Amino acid sequence: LNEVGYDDIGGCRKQLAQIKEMVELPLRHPALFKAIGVKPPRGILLYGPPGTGKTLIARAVANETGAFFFLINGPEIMSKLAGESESNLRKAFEEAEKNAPAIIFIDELDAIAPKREKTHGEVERRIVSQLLTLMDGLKQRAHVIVMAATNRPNSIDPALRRFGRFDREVDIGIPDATGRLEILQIHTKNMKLADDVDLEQVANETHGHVGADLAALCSEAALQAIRKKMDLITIDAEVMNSLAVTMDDFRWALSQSNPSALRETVVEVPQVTWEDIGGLEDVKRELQELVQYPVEHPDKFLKFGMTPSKGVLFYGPPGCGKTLLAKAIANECQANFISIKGPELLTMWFGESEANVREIFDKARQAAPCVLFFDELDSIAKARGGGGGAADRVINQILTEMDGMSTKKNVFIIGATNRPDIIDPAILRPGRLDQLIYIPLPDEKSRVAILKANLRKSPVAKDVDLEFLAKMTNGFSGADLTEICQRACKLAIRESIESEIRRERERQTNPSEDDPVPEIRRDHFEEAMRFARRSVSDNDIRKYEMFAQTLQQSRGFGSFRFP
Amino acid sequence: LNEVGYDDIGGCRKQLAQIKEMVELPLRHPALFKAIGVKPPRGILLYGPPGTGKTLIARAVANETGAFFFLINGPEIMSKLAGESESNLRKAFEEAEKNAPAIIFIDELDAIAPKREKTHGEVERRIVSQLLTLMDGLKQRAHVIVMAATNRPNSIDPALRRFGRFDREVDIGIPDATGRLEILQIHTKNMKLADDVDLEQVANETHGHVGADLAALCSEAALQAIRKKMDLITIDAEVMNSLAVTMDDFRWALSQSNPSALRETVVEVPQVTWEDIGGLEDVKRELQELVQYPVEHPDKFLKFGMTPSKGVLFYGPPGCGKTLLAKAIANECQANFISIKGPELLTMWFGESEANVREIFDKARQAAPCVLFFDELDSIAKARGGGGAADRVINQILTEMDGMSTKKNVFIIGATNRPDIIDPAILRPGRLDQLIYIPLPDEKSRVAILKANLRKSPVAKDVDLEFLAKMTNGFSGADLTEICQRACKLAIRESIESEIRRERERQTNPSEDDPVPEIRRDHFEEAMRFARRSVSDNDIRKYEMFAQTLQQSRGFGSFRFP
Amino acid sequence: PEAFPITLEWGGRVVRETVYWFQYSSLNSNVYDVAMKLVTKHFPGEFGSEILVQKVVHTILHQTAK
Repeated sequence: LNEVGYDDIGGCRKQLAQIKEMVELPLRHPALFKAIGVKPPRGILLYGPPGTGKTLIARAVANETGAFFFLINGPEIMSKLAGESESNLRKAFEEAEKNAPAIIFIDELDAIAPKREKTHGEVERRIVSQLLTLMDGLKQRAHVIVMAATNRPNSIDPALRRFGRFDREVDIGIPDATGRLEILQIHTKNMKLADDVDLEQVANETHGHVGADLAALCSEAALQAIRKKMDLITIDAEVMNSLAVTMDDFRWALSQSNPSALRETVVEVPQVTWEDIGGLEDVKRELQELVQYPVEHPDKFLKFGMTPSKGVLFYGPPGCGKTLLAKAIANECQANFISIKGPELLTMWFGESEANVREIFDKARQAAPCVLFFDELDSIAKARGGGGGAADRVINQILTEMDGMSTKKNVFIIGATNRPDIIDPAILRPGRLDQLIYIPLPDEKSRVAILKANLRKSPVAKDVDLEFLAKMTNGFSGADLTEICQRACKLAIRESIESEIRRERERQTNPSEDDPVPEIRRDHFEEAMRFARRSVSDNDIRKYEMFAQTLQQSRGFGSFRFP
Repeated sequence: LNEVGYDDIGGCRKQLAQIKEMVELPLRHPALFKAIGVKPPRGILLYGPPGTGKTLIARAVANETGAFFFLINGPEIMSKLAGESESNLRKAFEEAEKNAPAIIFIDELDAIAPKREKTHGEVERRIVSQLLTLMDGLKQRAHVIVMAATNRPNSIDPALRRFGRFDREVDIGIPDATGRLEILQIHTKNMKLADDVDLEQVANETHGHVGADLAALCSEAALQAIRKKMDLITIDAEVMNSLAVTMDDFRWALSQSNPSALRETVVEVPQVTWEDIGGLEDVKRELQELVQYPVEHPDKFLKFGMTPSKGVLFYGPPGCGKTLLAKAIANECQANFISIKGPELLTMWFGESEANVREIFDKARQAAPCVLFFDELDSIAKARGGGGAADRVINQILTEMDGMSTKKNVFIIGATNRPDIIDPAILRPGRLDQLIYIPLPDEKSRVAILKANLRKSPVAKDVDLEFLAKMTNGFSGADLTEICQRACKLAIRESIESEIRRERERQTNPSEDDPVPEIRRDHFEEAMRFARRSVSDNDIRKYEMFAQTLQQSRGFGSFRFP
Repeated sequence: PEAFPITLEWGGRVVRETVYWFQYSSLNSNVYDVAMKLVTKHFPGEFGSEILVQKVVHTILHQTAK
C-alpha cells in the first residue's frame, strides 16, 4: 500500500495520461505487443523543472502496471570510478531485461549525458556512448522501456534524442492552480487540517510552486502546528489526531516559501472567461472562428480545404483587455495560454538571445492546442526609436518560427501592439498574423463587466451602483477602471485600519465588537473617482479609430453581384 | 525474406539510384574491376537528418548486391576502453577484407570522427587517426566499399573527406510527398488498412517527416486502432486481420506526431504548374529559355558557344506569384527547388552567419539541376533603411554565384518588391543580370489563380470564376487567395452554425443532409465585402516607372545592316 | 477645414503644402488618407514612400493634437 500509485501523483493529469497511453499497452500486454509487430515506445524523456516528482511518475506507472522498476541515478552512476560506472549501467540494463516487462528510470539524465561540449573528460564521453549503445541495444531487449528525467530537452546530448532512443518526450512542467490543489490534497491526506483551511485559496496563492515546493509548504505548516503544540506542552497519536493545522499556519508557511519555479514559463488554461470582459461581441466571434473552430471541428476545415489562420494581431489603446481577450479565448477552447511579455522580447533583443524564441514556440508546440500571446510585439520597435528598417532580430526569429510551425498543431499566435503602424509589416502577411483586430476602449456594457470582474473578490456594499459608475466613466480603459477599484479598496482598507487603531486606543484610554467597515461603500468609490485618470486621451483613440477606418475604407469592392 | 532490399527503401529513389550506380560494378563484378586499371569508389558518405534509413539503404544495397555487410556503430566503438576501440575498428576492417566484396557501414561517423575541434581527449584523436589509416590502407582489400552515415558533411573531420577516404557523398535529405507516400506504403504493408485511408493525402499532410517519423506515425495509428478495439477484448490472428486502421486514426496520429525535420531545407520538385499561374506567357518563355533549354539542350549551347545565364531577378508587387513562377519553372524542368525566404537572409545577417550561404549553395549544387530561389533579396537592404549598398550576406551570395560552375545547372532566381534598393553588384553579367517584371495578374491569370486556389475546396457550379476574375481587376494573387479563403471561412461558419442549430433542435426535439456541402455563391458575395487591393495604383505606378526607366536605356532598336 | 503647413522632404526634394483638416460627421479627415494623397500628388510612383507617409502622419497628428 505504501508503494506509489496514480493517486499519489497529481498536478500532471494530462502528461500522466500521455504516459499511460504510451506505456500501458507495451507493459500490460507484452506478448500481445510482440505478436503485433509494431514498434513500441523505447525512450520516454520527461523534462521539466526539478522537484515535480518525475521519478514519482515513473514509479507510479511501473507499480500500477506491475512492470519491474529499476532506478538509475545520474549522480550515483557518475560517482563510481572509471569503468565501474559503465559496469553499473550494463548491469542495470541487464537486470531490467531479465525482469521484462520493466521500466528503467535514469534520474538526472543530464548528469550522465550532458551536451557534448559540457563533457570534458574521456570517461564522460565513454559513459555517454555506453548509454547510447545500450539504448540502441534495447531492440534485442524485450518490453524494456527507458524513462529519463532532465531539466530541459536541450540539457542532454542530442545523440540521445535520435530514433530508437529517447524519442518520445513529455513536458511535465509546473502545475497549474488545479494541479497545485491536487498536489496539496495529496500531501495533506494524513494531516488533520482544521476546517478553516480551504486548499483552493492556497493553491491559487502558491503560484510558482512545484510539487516538491508544495510538499515542503505542507511540511512547514505541519511543523508550525507541531511547534505551537509543543510550546503548549514513543508519542501518542490521539494528540496528533487532534493536532490541526489552520490557515494561519498555511499562510505563515506561504510567507516562508521561496518557490523554485517563479521564473519558469507558466503554461496553463486561464481562468478568465468572456464574462470577465463583456462586450466585444464581434471580436469574440472572430477569435472563436480563428481558435475554437479549427480545434473543435477539424473535419469542416478539411472538407472545405482551408488552412486555419496561423494567428491574429490585436491593436488598440493600452490596457483595454487585449490580454483579457486572449486569455478568454484560450479558456473557451480549454487551450493552454502562453504569454510572452514585452520585457521578455526586450531581454531577448538586448542579449542577442533571439534563439530563445525557438524554445518559446517549442513550448507552445508541446502544449498544443495553445494560444501564444505576445503582450507587446512593438516593444522592440519602440526601443529602437519608434536609422534602420522595421526588421529586427527578435521579430525576425518570430517570423521564422511562425513560418516553420505545422498548422496541424493548434498553436495560434495572438499579437498585441499599441502601435499598429510601427509593427514590422512582414508579420502581417498571409501565413502570419494576417488578421488585424481593433480592441477599442471598453463600451458601457464592457465597463460594467470589467468593474464587476475587478470587484469580484472585494466585499462591496450592495448600495453601490456599478451600472452608474460604468455609465459616466466613458473613455476609461480597463486599466483605469481597475485603478478606480483598487483605489476604492485602498480607501476602505485605510478606513478599516484607522477605525481599528481608534478602537484599540479607546480601549487603552477607556479600559472599561463589530466591523466599522465590513464592505466597500459608495463614499469610497466616490473618493476613488476623485482620483480617477483617463490613461488614453482623445487623440490616441483618434489614431486607432482612424487606422481602423482606413483598413475598412479600402475594404470596399462591395456591391458585387455574381450573375 | 525479412532481409532488407530495395523494396523496403522509400523516399530516396534518386539517391538510391546514385548509390546503386556507384557500388554495383565494384561489388557485382569485383574481379573484373581488379582486372581493369580503373579506380573504384572507396568511401561513400551518406549525410542527412537522422532517421532517414541510411543504415537501411546500406544494408539493402549490400544484400541485393550480395556483398558481405559489416556494421560498425560509432557509439559502440566509442563505448569501449582505449585500445579496445582501435582493436574493434581493425577487426571490422579485417573481417570486411576476409569476406570481400564487402560493405563496411559506419553508422554515426561523427561520433567516431567529429570536427577536429570537438575531439578533446588524446584517445579520440588516436581513434580518428586509426580510422584514417584504415581508409588509406583500403586499397588492396578486394573492393571493400566503406559507407558512412553522418548528419551533415561538416559534422565530421575534414581529413576524412580527402581523396581515397570518403570522397563520394550522397545527400539522402528529406523524403518528398511522393517519397513520403512510398515510405507509408512500405511501412503499412502488413497493417490491414480500411478503404477510408488514402495514403497520398497523409503523405501530403506529413510535411517535415523523415521516414522514421513516418514509421512512428504508422505505428501510432495502428496502436490507436488497437486501443479503440482493446476495451472489447498468443493473440488470435483473425481479429488482428479484421482490425483495420481508419483515416481518423491516421489524422489523430498526425495531430500527435512530432516531425523531426521541420528545420531542414526542403529540396524537391514543386507541384506547382504553369496552370496554377496562368498568363505571363512572355515571362514563361523567358524562364524556359533560361532554365529548361540549358538542361534540355546542352548541345545547342555548346554548338553556339554561349554560357547559360546564371540567374534572373523577378521584381514586382508583393504576392503576384514570383514564388509561383519559380516553382512552376522548376516543375517544368523537373528540377529541385530551394526557397530561401527573407527571414533566412535576415537571420544570417543579424547572426553574422553569412558563411551559411555557402552551405545553401552546396546543397543547391548537390540537388542539381536546381532552381535556387531567394524570396526577398532586398530584406537586408530594407532592414538597413533602404552606408553603402553592400552587405555581408548578399556579398557572400555574390561570391558563391561567382564560384558556381555553370555546368551544374543551378539557376538563381531572386525576387524583390524593391528592385531599386537591390545591390547593383548583383545585376552585373555573370550574376542575376536579367530583370523580369512580374506585374499584377491579368484576367486570364486571375481566373487561373482562382481555379488553383479553389481546387481542394468543394464549390458550387453556380460560381462563375470568370466573372469574379473580371471584377477583381488590380487584385494580386495574394488578394485572390484571401478572397477564396474568406469565402471558405464564411462557408465553414455557416456549416458550423447550421450544425449547432440542428443539434439544438434535436436537444429540444429528440424525435439528414449537409446544410452547406459546397461553397455557395452568396459566400463569395460576402467574401468580396472583405476584399482589398493590397497593391495600390501608386505601387503599380512605381513598378511601371522602374520598368520604363530600365527599358528606355534599351534603345538602339532601329539597327540596320547594309 | 483647419489648414496647417507640412513639408515633404524626400528624394532630395522639399515640397511644403498646407493640409486641410476636417476635425468636425463621418467626413472627418484621416491622416492615413490625406498623407497617402499628399505623397501620391507630390511623389507619385516613388519607391520607399511608405516611410514618408508615416512621417507625414506623425506630423499631422502632432499638429492636430491640441
